[PDB]
Amino acid sequence: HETDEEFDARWVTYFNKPDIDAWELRKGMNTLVGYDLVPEPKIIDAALRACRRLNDFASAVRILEVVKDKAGPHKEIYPYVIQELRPTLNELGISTPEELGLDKV
Amino acid sequence: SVVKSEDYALPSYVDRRDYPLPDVAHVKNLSASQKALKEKEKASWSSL
Amino acid sequence: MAYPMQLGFQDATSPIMEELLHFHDHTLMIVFLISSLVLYIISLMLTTKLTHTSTMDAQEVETIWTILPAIILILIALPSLRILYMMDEINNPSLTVKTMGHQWYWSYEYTDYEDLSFDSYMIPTSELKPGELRLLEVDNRVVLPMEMTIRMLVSSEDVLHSWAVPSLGLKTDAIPGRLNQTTLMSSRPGLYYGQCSEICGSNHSFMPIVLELVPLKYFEKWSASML
Amino acid sequence: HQTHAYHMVNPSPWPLTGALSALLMTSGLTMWFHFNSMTLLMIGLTTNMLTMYQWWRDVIRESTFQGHHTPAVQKGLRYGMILFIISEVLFFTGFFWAFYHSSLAPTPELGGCWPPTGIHPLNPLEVPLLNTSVLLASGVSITWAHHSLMEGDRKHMLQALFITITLGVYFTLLQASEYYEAPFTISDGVYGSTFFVATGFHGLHVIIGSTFLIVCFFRQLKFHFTSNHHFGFEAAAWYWHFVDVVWLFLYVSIYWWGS
Amino acid sequence: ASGGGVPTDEEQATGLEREVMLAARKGQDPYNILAPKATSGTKEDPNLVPSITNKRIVGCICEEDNSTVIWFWLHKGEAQRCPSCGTHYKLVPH
Amino acid sequence: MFINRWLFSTNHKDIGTLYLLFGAWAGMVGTALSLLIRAELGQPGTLLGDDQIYNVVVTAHAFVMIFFMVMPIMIGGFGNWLVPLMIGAPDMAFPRMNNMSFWLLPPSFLLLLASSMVEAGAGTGWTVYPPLAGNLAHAGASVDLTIFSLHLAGVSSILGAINFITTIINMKPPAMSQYQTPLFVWSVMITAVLLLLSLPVLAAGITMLLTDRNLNTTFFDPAGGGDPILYQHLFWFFGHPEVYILILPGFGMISHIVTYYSGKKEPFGYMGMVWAMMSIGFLGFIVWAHHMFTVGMDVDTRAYFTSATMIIAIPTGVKVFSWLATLHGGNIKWSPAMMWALGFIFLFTVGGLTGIVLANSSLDIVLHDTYYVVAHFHYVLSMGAVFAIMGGFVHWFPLFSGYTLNDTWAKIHFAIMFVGVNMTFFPQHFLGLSGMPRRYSDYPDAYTMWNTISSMGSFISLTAVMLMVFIIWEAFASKREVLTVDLTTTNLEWLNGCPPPYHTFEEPTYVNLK
Amino acid sequence: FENRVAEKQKLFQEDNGLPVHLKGGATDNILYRVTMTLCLGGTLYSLYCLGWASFPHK
Amino acid sequence: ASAAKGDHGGTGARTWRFLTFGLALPSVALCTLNSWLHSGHRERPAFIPYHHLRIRTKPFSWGDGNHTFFHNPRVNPLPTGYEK
Ligand SMILES: CCCCCCCCCCCCCCCCCC(=O)OCC(COC(=O)CCCCCCCCCCCCCCCCC)OC(=O)CCCCCCCCCCCCCCCCC
Ligand code: HEA
Ligand SMILES: CCCCC/C=C\C/C=C\C/C=C\C/C=C\CCCC(=O)O[C@H](COC(=O)CCCCCCCCCCCCCCCCC)COP(=O)(O)OCCN
Ligand SMILES: CCCCCC/C=C\CCCCCCCCCC(=O)O[C@H](COC(=O)CCCCCCCCCCCCCCC)COP(=O)(O)OC[C@@H](O)CO
Ligand SMILES: CCCCCC/C=C\CCCCCCCCCC(=O)O[C@H](COC(=O)CCCCCCCCCCCCCCC)COP(=O)(O)OC[C@@H](O)CO
Ligand SMILES: C[C@H](CCC(=O)O)[C@H]1CC[C@H]2[C@@H]3[C@H](O)C[C@@H]4C[C@H](O)CC[C@]4(C)[C@H]3C[C@H](O)[C@]12C
Ligand SMILES: C[C@H](CCC(=O)O)[C@H]1CC[C@H]2[C@@H]3[C@H](O)C[C@@H]4C[C@H](O)CC[C@]4(C)[C@H]3C[C@H](O)[C@]12C
Ligand SMILES: C[C@H](CCC(=O)O)[C@H]1CC[C@H]2[C@@H]3[C@H](O)C[C@@H]4C[C@H](O)CC[C@]4(C)[C@H]3C[C@H](O)[C@]12C
Ligand code: CUA
Ligand SMILES: [Cu+2]
Ligand SMILES: [Mg+2]
Ligand code: NA
Ligand code: NA
Ligand SMILES: [Zn+2]
Repeated sequence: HETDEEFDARWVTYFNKPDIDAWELRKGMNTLVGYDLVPEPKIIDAALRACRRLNDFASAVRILEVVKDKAGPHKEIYPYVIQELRPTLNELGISTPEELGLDKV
Repeated sequence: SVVKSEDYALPSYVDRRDYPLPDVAHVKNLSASQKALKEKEKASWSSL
Repeated sequence: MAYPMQLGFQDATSPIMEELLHFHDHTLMIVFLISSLVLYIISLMLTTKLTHTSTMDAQEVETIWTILPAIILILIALPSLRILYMMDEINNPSLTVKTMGHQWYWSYEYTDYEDLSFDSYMIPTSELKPGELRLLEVDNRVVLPMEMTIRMLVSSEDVLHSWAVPSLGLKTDAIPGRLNQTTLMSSRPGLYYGQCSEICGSNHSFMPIVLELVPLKYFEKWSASML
Repeated sequence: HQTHAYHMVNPSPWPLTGALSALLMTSGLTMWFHFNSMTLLMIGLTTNMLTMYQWWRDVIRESTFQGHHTPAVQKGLRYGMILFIISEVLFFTGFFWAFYHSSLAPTPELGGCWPPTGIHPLNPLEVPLLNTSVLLASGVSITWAHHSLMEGDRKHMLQALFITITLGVYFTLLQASEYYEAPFTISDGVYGSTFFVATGFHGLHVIIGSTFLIVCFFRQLKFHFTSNHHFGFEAAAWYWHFVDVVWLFLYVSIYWWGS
Repeated sequence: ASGGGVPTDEEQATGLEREVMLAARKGQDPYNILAPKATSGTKEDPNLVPSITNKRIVGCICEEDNSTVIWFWLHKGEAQRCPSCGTHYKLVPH
Repeated sequence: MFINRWLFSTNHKDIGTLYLLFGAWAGMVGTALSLLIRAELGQPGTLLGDDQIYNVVVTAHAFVMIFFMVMPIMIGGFGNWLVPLMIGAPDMAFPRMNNMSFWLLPPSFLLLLASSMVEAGAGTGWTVYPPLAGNLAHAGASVDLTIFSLHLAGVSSILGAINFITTIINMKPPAMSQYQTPLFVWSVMITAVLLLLSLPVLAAGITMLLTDRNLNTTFFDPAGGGDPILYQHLFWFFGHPEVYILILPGFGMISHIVTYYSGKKEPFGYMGMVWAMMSIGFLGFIVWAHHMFTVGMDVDTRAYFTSATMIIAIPTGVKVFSWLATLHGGNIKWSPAMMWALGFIFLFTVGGLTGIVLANSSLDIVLHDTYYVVAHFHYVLSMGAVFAIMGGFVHWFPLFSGYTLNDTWAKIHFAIMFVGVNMTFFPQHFLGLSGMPRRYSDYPDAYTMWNTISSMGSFISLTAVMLMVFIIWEAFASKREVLTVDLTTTNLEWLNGCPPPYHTFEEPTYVNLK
Repeated sequence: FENRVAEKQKLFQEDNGLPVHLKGGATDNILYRVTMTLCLGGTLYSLYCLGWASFPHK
Repeated sequence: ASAAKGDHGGTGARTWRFLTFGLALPSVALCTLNSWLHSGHRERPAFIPYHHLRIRTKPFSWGDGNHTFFHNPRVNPLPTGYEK
């Protein structure tokens, strides 16, 4: 309804709430993946740091999986997003699903 | 672990690519080593 | 008559039947197109892993998919109704023929001038002459003059029947106590077949109609000889 | 224990005995029409009356005696009765359609005219007009009964309901006499067919409606109704007005316009 | 002659009909005839959901005129949130 | 306890189970009758050597499939199980009258059996037109037993309609408006209104036929000034609403299935779906004489009925496109119920479009009383109703029973049926265009090829029906008990577990107004 | 007449587990058995009549 | 469209009883007069065996099969004419 930038900024603000709770983390990601888009890196960054404040490593990995899933057949999107997130992944010690072997069937 | 018919009114686990963060953990009961692992998770994940 | 493996209508014998063929072609093209478009859209919806499951606003698209079907219906209705009122338009017949349905045969009355009437029964399969058509031939055909507008009046002396000749585009129910009118004009000589078209009991399948279209002078002499 | 206001009904045999009574009445009519025998039909009529008696008895037990008819339950019964009446209206509509079809387009067999050649209709200004005044009057008196009940007046409710019932009986006796005296019969072509089947089903509904009013009369005598809670009475009155309105359409269509 | 003789509901209603009548006079709704009015639904001011047991189904019409109702069991204990709009509900048993 | 529970029931789930059992049994009878039709027609010549029996088989085929299989399954079975659960109600409004709607059906079916056993049967067509159905051309009890079978089925459904309308209007949570109730509930309410208004007219017409046959009335007999065509009007004034009654609950189940296996919380365009069902219901009362275009009707009346009939495509198209829009963006789960629903959308669309062909009265002169009509309605009615029923049955079997089907077997079953019904009915278009009449026990030789294929098709569907019974047996034989069901936040009927307890919603749901 | 509804309310609310169609007492049971006997007996008789009518003697 | 009467203020039992005795029952009494006054048998017409009347396609399931259910020998002829 608003501009892309305004949408992304609402979502960044949502995940950046310092005392965001577990229910709000899940509600956010489960609502976000309903939209026709792959979330911008800046949104995913804010969600991963929410995971960190909630001491939830597993949900951070899961969020990276759902970015890949939302891209569908556009195989170029997920590697781009991981690229943009590598400073955050390194800072927070978040391994990707591929690094964990969780992309094997 | 073990899901019971008599649990139908409680929040449940599901694996659905459109519901990435389910309402409960897959495993709720933790062994001693699994408890220690959840404590370690409170420190830097680079050390996991 | 129909021929083996036929897919569509019998070839037109009358100008109205020719109208119906072109109108059916028009309508079936629309039918094919809509069916194919739905099948295709179904497959398009079902062939992507991309998702969008949040609420979708409907009012904009519902305009398209009410207005476009309404336009299509009007494109069918206009030629449909034109043919309907053509078929109805006055034509001044030269001849009136009655047919009465019965269990299980047709009788025919040609009483414009003389008292001519006779019964018309299916030829039993065991008595077909070689080359004749099973369940379609009759003993006494409905001889009629070709290239002339004929009024057929249809009734019944027992249960409902229905007098049909597909290649002339004709089907008029035969109702006791009622005299239904239809008109008939064959562009060609020949033999044109139909079958009883309202269930009338145990030999409904076995009371066919055979029109024999010939030049007027042959029809006149035939008529005289049938008195 | 429930915390909604609706009625969970005890398991009951009457649906089954009612369904079987329907089997016995219909197979009984078949036996009567084709095998010259009334036996099955009499059993079916008997089991049908027993079913209706015990079923509606139980509804009174559930409501007056056990208290299950909360306002939500009563509201459902109001809808149910209105819908039942609508279905009966459409049943009569089929017979009016038959009557107008045949009378607006009289066929040659009739003489091409309506009334048919050889049919001498009743004079609509004699007993038919009297029957009209009787049912209209009964619609006034049942309205008096209804207001007396709402105002808590036992004696005048009973008096008005008795007058209403007496008028229903008067109509029925008059109609029976008219049937006997009529010079035409049900076998007198489509005139007799439409006349007797349509007025005949109407007369059956008058008898049904009168029976229902009589049930209400005896329940009133037994103090079942309160000044605010009396849906059986309301339902009987709605049904009674339906019977009155169907009569007015019959009178105008078949007796007057069709004469 | 305006006489009497017809029982009133006060006199003669019985059973559940009488329970509903008596509770209505007290402004109470133990048999759920009325729609409850929402609170603001915050964690501080949750919708209070009466129950005679330790769980009850909530339907949440998240926004006025939504045709989709969101259904879930509400259990005794800490307030729970509608999975669609987040508004809070707390069970008040027994 | 057994008799109390199953003969004296006042429970909407148990009565729904009774209806599903009754409808499944009737479906076997109806299928066997359909195989006899197609065996008679599977090669030229005569198989039964008795066309009165042929006509009896055809007639009973239709009555069984319509009145004893589709309506009991859709309305009595899915309606009773699902409608109270979908609105959080504790049962139906009239739980004891509901049981009589059920128990009138075995006697109704018994009367129809009786009709076929006495004399030479009612070989009339399911339309039962006079004078063929009158007391000279069908002397004896068969047609009267048929009339009485319809009377009992009619009372059954009228009282059921009263029950459903009352339940749906009166027993929702107080906060839930009609525009907060699920589409399947809407579809049942609208079907019930159609039943309420249409069946009394049929009852009137068949009662007039009964009195013409037995009391010397002449409603339909020209000798008394009557008219066979009046019966046709009364019959089809019911019979067109009836075909919408047969599909509307199907539309409702399709909406739920498509929504569910698309992973959606709601169907696309809910108010448009309500509008479309109401519009279809209303227009369904003003089109009946398109069953009568060859009876001798004035041209202006033909023009009106042509036009009014075509308009029904507009709301129907909104439903078809909204189902497509529900799939759009879905997380598609390729469950067997989804396959049934997708097959429904396509085959219903084909049959609806041949119905638009037939609505053109000029073309209907040549197509009326031919196999083109038979092909139209076995797409839109026979496949439409059967595919929605199978979709609903596969989808909700775990709710009703507590057990899961084998999904692989269920997908095999779908595949076999889809091939079978298309092989059976698609060639009947060619037979109709080329002039083969319906209600025939044999055909001119030219028509052999397509009748042969059609009959071979009918045996493939027979194999599917046999496999269906084995699949239900295997589920109850293996006893895989349901654990979790997704999307319960938008499918309230699942939220009390599988199967739900005998009493549900003893404490009603909490829904506030805000 | 006197209003004896309270008495009937006591009777039909007695905590005796009886279903409402039997809760009036022994007479209910008699009328129930008569009805059900007529229905089941009549239904058997109708099946006999179908059997008879299913075969030629017309 | 409300007749020439005219008496509300809060409708009630008293007004509907007034209507019952002051209008409804007097009307019945008047129509009862008018009827049982135009009564007395009329001249039954010549019998003509019209084929659209006295229909018999199947015997009636009572009596001798040839008498309608409320047959009145004075005014209802059989297909062969009036009875003795
Ligand atoms: C539609 C349901 C599924 C169908 C399943 C079977 C598929 C059938 C085709 C699947 C393709 C569908 C159309 C096939 C028409 C083939 C013949 C024709 O052109 O017929 C035209 C007329 C006759 O007109 C004429 O006078 C011209 C005759 C020309 C003769 C030339 C020689 C042709 C050789 C013989 C052909 C053998 C026929 C096959 C015999 C078929 C036996 C089963 O017939 C007719 O009207 C038939 C009336 C059918 C109306 C229902 C519409 C269904 C639409 C389905 C579209 C979805 C996309 C397809 C994609 C569909 C895939 C799902
Ligand atoms: C499920 C049952 C069902 C349904 C829903 C329908 C739906 C329709 N039917 Fe059919 N019909 C029958 C069951 C049904 N019918 C039966 C049993 C008979 C014969 C009875 C007998 O004689 O025994 C019959 C007979 C029958 C006749 C009489 C034919 C004859 O006997 O000569 C006609 C004539 O107009 C007709 C027309 C239609 C039309 C226009 C619809 C419409 O409602 C269809 C609307 C649907 C669509 C059009 C497809 C989806 C729409 C879009 C994708 C939008 C875009 C489309 C366009 C612009 C056209 N039907
Ligand atoms: C005070 C007015 C009378 C009240 C009612 C009297 C009896 C009617 C019974 C109810 C049935 C109503 C309609 C039945 C059809 C015919 C009855 C019409 C009314 C009537 O009573 O008609 C009489 C003939 O009755 C006859 O044939 C035969 C009468 C007996 C046979 C009844 C046949 C049963 C028909 C079954 C109906 C099925 C209904 C199904 C509804 C299902 C709805 C979902 C007329 O007598 P007549 O000697 O011809 O002429 C008078 C000459 N002096
Ligand atoms: C061959 C002959 C066969 C046919 C013979 C038919 C004979 C006659 C049947 C006459 C109908 C009698 C109906 C009596 C119903 C009594 C039960 C009753 O009236 O029950 C009431 C509920 O209404 C309710 O169910 C309302 C239920 C009413 C339904 C009745 C509608 C009439 C149906 C008749 C059948 C139609 C046949 C049509 C044929 C074409 C009880 O609630 P209340 O009154 O509020 O009381 C409670 C207060 O006391 C608390 O203070
Ligand atoms: C050819 C001859 C064929 C003969 C066929 C005969 C067929 C059937 C035999 C009928 C046996 C009837 C037995 C009595 C049925 C009474 C039903 C009734 O009265 O049903 C009521 C609901 O219907 C309501 O109100 C409103 C509805 C009342 C309907 C009463 C019964 C009508 C039966 C005939 C209807 C025909 C329709 C005619 C128009 C086409 C009460 O519902 P329950 O669930 O019981 O209780 C609910 C509790 O809360 C009550 O305390
Ligand atoms: C007004 C009503 C309800 C809206 C609501 O309160 O939510 C809506 C629901 C369905 C709508 C209709 C359907 O979408 C179908 C038609 C679509 C056309 O674009 C306008 C007319 C059209 C006939 C619509 C008129 C109107 O907007 C309707 C009738
Ligand atoms: C079909 C029915 C007559 C049934 C009968 O013969 O009993 C008649 C009665 C009223 C008719 C309608 C009314 O005459 C009004 C319209 C007149 C128009 O010329 C045709 C459509 C039109 C809408 C008619 C269609 C049809 O002929 C109707 C509905
Ligand atoms: C006995 C009873 C008194 C009230 C009560 O029981 O306390 C009275 C009051 C109203 C009376 C009825 C009404 O006056 C109406 C009827 C009048 C008739 O003249 C006698 C019977 C009739 C049906 C009366 C019978 C009986 O005397 C009733 C029923
Ligand atoms: Cu004659 Cu069919
Ligand atoms: Cu139709
Ligand atoms: Mg026909
Ligand atoms: Na009142
Ligand atoms: Na054959
Ligand atoms: Zn919410």
